[PDB]
Amino acid sequence: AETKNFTDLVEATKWGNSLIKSAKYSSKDKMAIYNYTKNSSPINTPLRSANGDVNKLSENIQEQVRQLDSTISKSVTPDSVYVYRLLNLDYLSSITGFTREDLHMLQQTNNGQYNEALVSKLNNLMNSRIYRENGYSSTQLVSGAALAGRPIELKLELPKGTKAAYIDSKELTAYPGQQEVLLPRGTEYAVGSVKLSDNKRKIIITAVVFKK
Ligand SMILES: NC(=O)c1ccc[n+]([C@@H]2O[C@H](COP(=O)([O-])OP(=O)(O)OC[C@H]3O[C@@H](n4cnc5c(N)ncnc54)[C@H](O)[C@@H]3O)[C@@H](O)[C@H]2O)c1
Repeated sequence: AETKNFTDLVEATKWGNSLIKSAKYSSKDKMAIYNYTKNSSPINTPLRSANGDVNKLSENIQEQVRQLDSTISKSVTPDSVYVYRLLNLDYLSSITGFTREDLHMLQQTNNGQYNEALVSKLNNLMNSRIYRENGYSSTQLVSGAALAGRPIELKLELPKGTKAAYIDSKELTAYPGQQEVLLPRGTEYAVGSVKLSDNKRKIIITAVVFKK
């Protein structure tokens, strides 16, 4: 079978539920997922501040991280699939070579459309490079199901069998309807390209995730 790319919410929900069923979540699993979706800053900020080094975190946070790591690893993708991580322009401050001025100019769109030259520069700066998200990665099975107004769309191809938690169920998330797929902390992805969306109103960063 070929890679999945969902545009229909019903099909996505059906596919996601299969992961939820295979997960066999306990009350402890449900609590970890829910609390993260509702208040994740206490966990991901310190993780980002010390790379993926859980050993530099306070005891309460290390326990919650080990717990959530364990919950997410309880299910894997049954098919190769694309998930979308919508991001703001601040994300680009982490890219080497893109100057403070490039961003300044980048925010100056032409009726919403982004500068093609600066996007090409991003492509040049990011292509074939492996990036790593130190916090957990909150994504959506269907692009636009959440925060659809954001500038950047990180299109991530997930290999079949990689750890991932589909959590769009009323008991798992404080924000139902975002078709959220939560990826392991430390997710690594090799950027294939950086281009303007079809309508040039978003910057699409396409990458392939390394099976986790
Ligand atoms: N972002 C999504 O696509 C998405 C999909 C699922 C659900 N929702 C919900 O949104 C809430 C928060 O999600 P979020 O995506 O804003 O969280 P986040 O942790 O990604 O927020 C960090 C913010 O800083 C920027 N950023 C992200 N990673 C960065 C990095 N490595 N370096 C520098 N800047 C970086 C982004 O522009 C982002 O707005 C959660 O409750 C989640 O369940 C979001």
